[PDB]
Amino acid sequence: EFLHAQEEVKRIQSIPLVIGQFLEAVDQNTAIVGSTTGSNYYVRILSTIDRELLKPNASVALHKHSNALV
Amino acid sequence: MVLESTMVCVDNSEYMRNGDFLPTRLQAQQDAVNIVCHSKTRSNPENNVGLITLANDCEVLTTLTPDTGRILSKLHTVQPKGKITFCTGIRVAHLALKHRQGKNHKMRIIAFVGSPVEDNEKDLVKLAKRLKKEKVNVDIINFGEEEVNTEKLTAFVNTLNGKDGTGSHLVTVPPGPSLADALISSPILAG
Amino acid sequence: AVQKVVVHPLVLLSVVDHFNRIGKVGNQKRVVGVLLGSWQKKVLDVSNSFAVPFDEDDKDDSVWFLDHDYLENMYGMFKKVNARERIVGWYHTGPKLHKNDIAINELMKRYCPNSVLVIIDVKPKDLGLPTEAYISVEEVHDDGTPTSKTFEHVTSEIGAEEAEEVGVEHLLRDIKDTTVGTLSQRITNQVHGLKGLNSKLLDIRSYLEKVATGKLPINHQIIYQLQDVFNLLPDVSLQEFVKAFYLKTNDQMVVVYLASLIRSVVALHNLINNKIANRDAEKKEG
Amino acid sequence: AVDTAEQVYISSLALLKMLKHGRAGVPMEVMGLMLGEFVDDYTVRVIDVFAMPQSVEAVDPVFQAKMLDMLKQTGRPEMVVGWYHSHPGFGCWLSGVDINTQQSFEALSERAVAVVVDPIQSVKGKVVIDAFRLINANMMVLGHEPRQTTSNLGHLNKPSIQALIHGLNRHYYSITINYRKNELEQKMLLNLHKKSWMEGLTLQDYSEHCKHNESVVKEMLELAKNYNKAVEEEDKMTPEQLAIKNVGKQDPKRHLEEHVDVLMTSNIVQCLAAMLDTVVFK
Amino acid sequence: QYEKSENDLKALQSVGQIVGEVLKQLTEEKFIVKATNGPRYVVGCRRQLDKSKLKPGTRVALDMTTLTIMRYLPREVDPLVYN
Ligand SMILES: [Zn+2]
Repeated sequence: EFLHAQEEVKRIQSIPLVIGQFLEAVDQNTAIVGSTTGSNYYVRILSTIDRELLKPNASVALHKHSNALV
Repeated sequence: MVLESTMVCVDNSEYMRNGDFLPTRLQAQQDAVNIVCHSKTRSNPENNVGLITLANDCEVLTTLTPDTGRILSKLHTVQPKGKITFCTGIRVAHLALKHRQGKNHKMRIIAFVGSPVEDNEKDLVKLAKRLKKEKVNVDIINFGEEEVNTEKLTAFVNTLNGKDGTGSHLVTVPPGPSLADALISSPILAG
Repeated sequence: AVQKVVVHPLVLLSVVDHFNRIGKVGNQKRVVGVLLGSWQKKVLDVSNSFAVPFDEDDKDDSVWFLDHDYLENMYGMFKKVNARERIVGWYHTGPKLHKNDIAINELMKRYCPNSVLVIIDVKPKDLGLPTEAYISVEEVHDDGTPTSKTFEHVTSEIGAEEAEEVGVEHLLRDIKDTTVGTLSQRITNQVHGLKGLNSKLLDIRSYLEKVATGKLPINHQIIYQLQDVFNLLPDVSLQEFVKAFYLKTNDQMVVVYLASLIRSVVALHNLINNKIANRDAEKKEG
Repeated sequence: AVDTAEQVYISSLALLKMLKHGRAGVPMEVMGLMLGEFVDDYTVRVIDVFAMPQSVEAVDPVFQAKMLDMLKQTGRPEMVVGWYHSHPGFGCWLSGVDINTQQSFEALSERAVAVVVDPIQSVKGKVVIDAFRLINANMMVLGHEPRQTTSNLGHLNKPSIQALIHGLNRHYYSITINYRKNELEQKMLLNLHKKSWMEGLTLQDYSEHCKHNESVVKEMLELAKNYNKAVEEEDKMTPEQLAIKNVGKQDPKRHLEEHVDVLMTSNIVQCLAAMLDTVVFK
Repeated sequence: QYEKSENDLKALQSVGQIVGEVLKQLTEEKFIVKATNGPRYVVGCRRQLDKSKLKPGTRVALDMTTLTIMRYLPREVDPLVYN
């Protein structure tokens, strides 16, 4: 059931998200990102992402409506 | 106006390649196709026409269709070469008409047999009762040497419409391109 | 040559529905339709298929019907709706292909360069891979066959696509499945493999006893070719082959040994980790 | 005459014909007909699905009559029950014109059904399928469904927000859908990912196998190198600041189990098949 | 004149598109593009765009709503030049 759980989360992306950049994280599973839309935001993250992919403002994707690090 | 599905059995065997008819059996049976297609056309456009040969690999050149221009396109370069085959001709004309989209049409068949046949009377009675099951009344107009006085064909017909059926008929093949409008003067609707 | 084909899961269901269509006759009505595929490569792709009216008697299997009209119109519709799709061959629901089956290919080799057959099995009692396809050739023989013509086995597989995997695999939730089951799918693999071995042996011995005595043709078809199968039969236990095993098996045993070695210690960490938190939270709780 | 707790019976081919059509026409609303059978006043059943050309206004219905005809003569005749199209990446909600075909259709057949599909929001685990049923506005105050059972009320799901922002109850009513599975297709659908005995009897290779183990052991050595420093390190920092400074490039104790698992599952089967190939053979 | 009226009838229902450039191909159907006026997006072609022609730096036309690549076009027109 857990492995069925991971896959069903995948519908969130569907491609057209946004190209933004990771900036910083406050705490566990919540960080800050400055989008290429000129503005900056405070957002949550998915538990699926590996935390070794961070550091020096990586290229990231975000939801159009939600604007969450996916 | 009656609903039926005409299935013609042309003869592109070798023995059609002669001149007991005035020009040629090809033109003779071809013209008889001309009168049968116009006949069913003027009877009912809902009716449909499909043709078959009697060669080694008896061919559905035209699936059962109301249009006749396709059949006329098929009549040309018919290549009457090979050997007359009968028992598989009535068979390929037999199992074919169960593929009909319209079922109100009565399964009719006309055959142009102009080569010496080698059938058996038990074969014509088995095929005859098999044609009793579906009641496929077939009227064959023979064009050339067919058999000894069209033997095994009036027996086939009578064993088809036995016990006063009189639906199928057998024509003759000794003089020439019989005007089938004259052959069906009384049997114009049902030969 | 084509040498393999990739059939999608849509077909093999778009045939089952039509076998269900005329499936009311029950006794026998062989389902025949049109196969649609792609001129992909030497390898060939199969995507679409559709049906066509077809009947055939019991005796003298030379009386069969494929509506060329229906084929022309319906494929005209499927080209109007998909020029990317095109005719590639044909199929029939026969569990075992019939002697008549060559005349059909030989008929519709004029539409496709070779209208490859497709045998499907509605009831594959064998738990192996069903729905295998053939392509006919000529193999004129020393006997003096004017045209030794017979189909050819061609390997095939099941196609896949992003969307269809989505919809199908969402349908697979009706039953349980362990596809991520570690070191389980392998065991199942050797199981079903050995099952296929035993099935093939029982079949070939069924044929072999029949031909051996009483009534069967004793042709030179296989009789020595399968003997050459006996020719290989590697004599496993011999002199240096022992050095083949013991010089590698212990190698992999060493790696497994190390893996267990670290696995034990890693398991041992959590004992300290939880034995600390339990009593340290207890003594502070009281 | 009154509504009920209706059920949408399907055909397994219908689903695939949906998703392949919509996916192929992903950048726009793809339209098609839903063909099935009116089993009763309570449930519906769809068995056949097909679409037509569109450059959403369908072109010549000469395709229609000939299509249904040739579908009747081959197979059998059936009944048109509803229809479908795509809302690509949308809220799977009946668009303004989508409802505009609905007074057209329900006026033709009573239980005309709209079918919304999105091959975009559907992940390989689960598909986002949908279908709706127009409701009158003249009875906006009067009751529309008798609600004589929990199934289409407190037993199904919950209306989504992006489609409730359009109708949610209004101009239509949702409907439940299930899957009927023939045993014939069920059995073959059960088995489509297995192989022949060749696969279960392969011995991959010991040169690239031993090469592979020689690979993984190498970096696994380094994983132990990091693991020593990390485990002994232990800043007294509370069990969550470690969980905030571990995001970064930190990963002991994670790859360590992984490489051990893979090195296990490789060597095990690799030995086993070689075992069987000699016990069984000769 | 009725023919002209029908012409405008057909002309009514045509919606424009967004113009952008192709940054890089992430996957066979995942692409990284940028609007000419600012931010960037992840998109996909339709089925048959001949994606081989799409290269980093080319220009393409995107769907307004679905936001996907339609009709990649030649270079631009620099209005300090045509004059
Ligand atoms: Zn819509």
